[PDB]
Amino acid sequence: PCSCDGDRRVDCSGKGLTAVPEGLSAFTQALDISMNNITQLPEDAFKNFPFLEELQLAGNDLSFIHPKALSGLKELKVLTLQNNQLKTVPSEAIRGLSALQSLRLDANHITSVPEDSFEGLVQLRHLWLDDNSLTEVPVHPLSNLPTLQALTLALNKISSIPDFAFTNLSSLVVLHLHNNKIRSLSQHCFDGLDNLETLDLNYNNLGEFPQAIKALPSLKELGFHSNSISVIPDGAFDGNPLLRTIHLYDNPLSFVGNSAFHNLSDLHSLVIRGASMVQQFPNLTGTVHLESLTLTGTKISSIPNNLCQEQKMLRTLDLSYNNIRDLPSFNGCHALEEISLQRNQIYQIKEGTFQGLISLRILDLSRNLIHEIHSRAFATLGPITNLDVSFNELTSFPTEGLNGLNQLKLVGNFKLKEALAAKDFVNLRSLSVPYAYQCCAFWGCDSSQIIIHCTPSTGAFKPCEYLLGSWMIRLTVWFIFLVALFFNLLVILTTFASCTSLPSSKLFIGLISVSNLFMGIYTGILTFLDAVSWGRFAEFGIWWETGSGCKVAGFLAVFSSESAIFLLMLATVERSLSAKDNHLKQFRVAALLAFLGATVAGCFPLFHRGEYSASPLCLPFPTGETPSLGFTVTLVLLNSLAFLLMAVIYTKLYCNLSQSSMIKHVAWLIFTNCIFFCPVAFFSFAPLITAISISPEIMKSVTLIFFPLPACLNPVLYVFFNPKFKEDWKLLKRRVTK
Amino acid sequence: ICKGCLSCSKDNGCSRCQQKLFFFLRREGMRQYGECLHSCPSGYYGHRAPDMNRCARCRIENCDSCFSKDFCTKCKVGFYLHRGRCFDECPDGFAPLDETMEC
Amino acid sequence: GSLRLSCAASGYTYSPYCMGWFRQAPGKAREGVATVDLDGSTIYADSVKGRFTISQDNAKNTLYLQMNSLKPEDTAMYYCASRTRAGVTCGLNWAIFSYWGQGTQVTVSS
Repeated sequence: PCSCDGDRRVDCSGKGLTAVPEGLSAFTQALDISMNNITQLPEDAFKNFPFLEELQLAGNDLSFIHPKALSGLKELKVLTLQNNQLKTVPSEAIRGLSALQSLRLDANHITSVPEDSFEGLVQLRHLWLDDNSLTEVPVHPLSNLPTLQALTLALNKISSIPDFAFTNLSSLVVLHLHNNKIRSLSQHCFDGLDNLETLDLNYNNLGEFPQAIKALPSLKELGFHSNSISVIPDGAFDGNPLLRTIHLYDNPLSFVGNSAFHNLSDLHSLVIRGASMVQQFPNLTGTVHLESLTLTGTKISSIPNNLCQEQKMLRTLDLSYNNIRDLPSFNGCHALEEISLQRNQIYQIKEGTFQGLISLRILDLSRNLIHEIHSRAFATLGPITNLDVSFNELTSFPTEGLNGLNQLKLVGNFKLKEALAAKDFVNLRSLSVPYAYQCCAFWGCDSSQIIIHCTPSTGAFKPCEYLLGSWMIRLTVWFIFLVALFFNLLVILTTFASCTSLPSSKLFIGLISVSNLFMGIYTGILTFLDAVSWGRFAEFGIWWETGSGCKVAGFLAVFSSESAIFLLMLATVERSLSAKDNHLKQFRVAALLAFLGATVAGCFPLFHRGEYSASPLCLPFPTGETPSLGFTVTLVLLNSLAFLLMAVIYTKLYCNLSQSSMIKHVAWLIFTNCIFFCPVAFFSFAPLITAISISPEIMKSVTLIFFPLPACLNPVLYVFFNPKFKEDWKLLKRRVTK
Repeated sequence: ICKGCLSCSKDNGCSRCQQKLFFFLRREGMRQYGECLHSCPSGYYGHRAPDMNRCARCRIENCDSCFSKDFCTKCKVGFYLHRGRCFDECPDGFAPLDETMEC
Repeated sequence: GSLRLSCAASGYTYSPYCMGWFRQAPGKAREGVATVDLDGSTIYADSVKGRFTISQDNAKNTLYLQMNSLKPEDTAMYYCASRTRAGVTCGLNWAIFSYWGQGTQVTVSS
């Protein structure tokens, strides 16, 4: 079944025969028996092909090679035995192969390597021995053959490298030793490797820095990442000045010598992370071909003023997670395309810091203490796409030089109350601003080939043009405010001014009138604010919510509502007491206590942070999750509570059953107030539950409709459905006529 | 189809190459699928890891089989081989011979 | 029971260096049951002491191995291996020995 290519090359992989194929041409020069099921090669198995030149025995469960089996293969050059079950390197089986160039013995379960092994292999060039179970480096077999050029010993159980282990491999070029359990390296373990150009020590147990690598003058690639090493001392690479790449990541490092990375002329990258005991910039004299630089998580507070003028080919510069507070002048470097200064202590950006960086594309200044940026800091800076100054304390932001900026991030700068004109950022695609009102003028109706995405959204609780919204909601709010104000004033004047004796019920009615008047004053505040800023509210919300006016409006609203509810409960208690059968002074004291409680409830959100500024309505019931959950849940809890106690009380006298009249007035008051409180509580609770989805515009409209409505309604009922008021009005008219 | 792979899916072919085997990713037009082979193919060198053994491009130029990502074993016909380096002109101090195609 | 396993030198004497006896299970690796080095030094494996003994002699260059305490699991393909190139140290693996015999197969009885 062997597939013959006809070019003196034979393929026999995978057809499952357990012996050497027979009947093959005598002139063949390549033969493949991989994937087969050959376990042992009998004596003189390959004597039929004296012209063989490449042989592959991989995948076979082969675990024995006769000493004379591979004899007579003088012209063989490549021999692979990978994946097999050879328990030891075959010493007295490859002895006669005097013209072999490459030998694979990797992925076998090799435990021991006979000392006499590898004798006579005067033409070997590459050796594979990785993924084996060798406990120590075989010194004699390696010393046997001096012509080796590549060697790998990875994925093994070697723990220490003895002195002069590789003394005689003068021609070695590549040495792999990664994925091992090496933790101790002798001072002379790497002697004689004059031509070595690649050393791999990754994934080991090294804790102290290897002193041996000082004897590798031709080193070009060195890797020791994912080790235990912590200290890299000065003179680490002094003996190997041809280094190009060094891999040292995934290593817990504390201190790196100041002269560790000097005189490496062709080193092109440098990444150091976690070296927490470093406090000064490395001596980089002699290192001029650096393309990248990454010093992260250290205590460096300065950057050399000659870094830009030395590294001509610098392309990336990462200096985050340090204590850098003063920046040098970057004008020297032209190829620099990314700069990261994230999470540092920089407090100022001057116009000279970024002058002349003609190729800078990405700039990061997130999470620093910058409070002043020069107006022309980015003026002559070249074509930049990404800018990031998030989580600083910025008061103003420059405009010139940022027209071709695709991305901008300004979040976290709560003092940045200005507005960014969309004329400057004609090509911006993604924006982040501290306040949602700043992105209103930017995206317009989008949030004409704009596709501009702004991080803080304006979901009708941060209005762009009109605060109240549709015309009908503006008219009804205006009407509510007018009627509430006028009728509350009229009720107060009739009840209090024209009187000589104040019964408890009448005084309570007057107090509810006062609270409703305060609610109406809040509604008038809202109406005038909307009217003044009509179609331009995006220029007002930042000043409104983060100002004293919103605090005033929120306090007025909360105080009026709480006072009305508490006075409604006190009236329900007095009605019960009057129906039971002086205490008028006691009830006056109780009314003062209720007023004080309403005042303290209103004042409470002032010291707490993040409630009165949630919405331009200055209410503690905004859209979405309430930032101060506790305050809102308490307020609604104790409101529904007092509602249920007065409901229970009036149920009690209903069961129990002039003075008999006017009780229905208080009943209607409790009816209207409770049925108007339910929607506000329901739509404050709704955003907490993810099951119910409510459009924010409808929520805001209904809140604006029903929050102040009881203030509009109560004096209407007192003024039209109570003969008590008609008598008071007659008395007032009689007093006026006098 | 699937040969020597822990997981056999139609879309990705063999996946999660097992034990001593080397996972190789190959493409036919847009679609692609993987195989489990020991000998990494030409223009490809095998890297061994405890997780999974991978196969990667010989980033060395003008090479047909490479020992590692820096070292090359067989140089393309028409160019010279020396110290794992493939070039066209034999460096000074060495006497090249054309039959073996190496310095 | 007990049985005599004798392996002799076909040509030039094989006693000048280490000679041993190996056993191979059907289809897997040859494993070494015993070995003897010049000067009479002998090494046995884990399941060999007390039930297998080996001795050379250079009088007529021949190895011999008394086997006893017969167990069912200890039935395999037995070979005698030799090495006369000197050097190195004696061992228990197959790779070291330069010469191999055709071996004898014995089945456990009682």
